[PDB]
Amino acid sequence: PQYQTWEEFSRAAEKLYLADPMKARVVLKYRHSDGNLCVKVTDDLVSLVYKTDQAQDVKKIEKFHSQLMRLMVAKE
Amino acid sequence: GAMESEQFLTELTRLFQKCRTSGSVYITLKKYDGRTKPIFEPADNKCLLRATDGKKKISTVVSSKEVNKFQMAYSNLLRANMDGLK
RNA sequence: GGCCGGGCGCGGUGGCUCACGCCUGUAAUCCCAGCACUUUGGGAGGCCGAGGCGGGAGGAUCGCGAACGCGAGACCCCGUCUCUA
Ligand SMILES: [Mg+2]
Ligand SMILES: [Mg+2]
Ligand SMILES: [Mg+2]
Repeated sequence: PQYQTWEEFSRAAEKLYLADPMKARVVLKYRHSDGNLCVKVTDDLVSLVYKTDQAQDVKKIEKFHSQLMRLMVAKE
Repeated sequence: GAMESEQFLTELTRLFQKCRTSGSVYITLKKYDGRTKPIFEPADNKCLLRATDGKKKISTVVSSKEVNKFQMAYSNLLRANMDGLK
């Protein structure tokens, strides 16, 4: 579902990734014309979504996206 | 099409620019194990990125060996191009 | 025999492919404008698996009647049938 609280999404999204890294995907969608940004983490069993039009969330979403990328390339 | 991570960043910038007046920029990030056929030696230090406006597609693979430089440019790219929000 | 995508809206077609808008998949790209063709035409390159149907109270998402009740649904899952260089 959609999350209205960022930190709540962040925590659930990270949990979902860690549960099975290979099954997860992280998707960003940016619409300049509409002035909104969307981030999703899904493993095709659940879809965690955070949608925003607040500029402060861009840094939050970018760091989030960045952190998950670093985890993906860290060898077990 | 697939390309080196550095060219991906250049083409990603162009995609954002093309979709400034209209359209969505999609970016997908996943862990990548090096497979090239349906399901070798699986890779454990790589991810893939894809970007598209739904018509044009670009993709790359980023390894632990290039993640630092890639992150630096990529994070800067995202912050600079996603400037339409309030 | 195939896979290298799909859905909705809008335009279009007997219909498919298709343009635009929107929502999105793959480890799996770039193209042509065609087509006994309803599992929907073709080229380069790659690969061995792939698709139909039914169900999903898995699931973003897109819509409708309204000013609560519904529909469709990428991707995924289950059942089942069929095809193979
Ligand atoms: Mg598909
Ligand atoms: Mg075609
Ligand atoms: Mg359902």
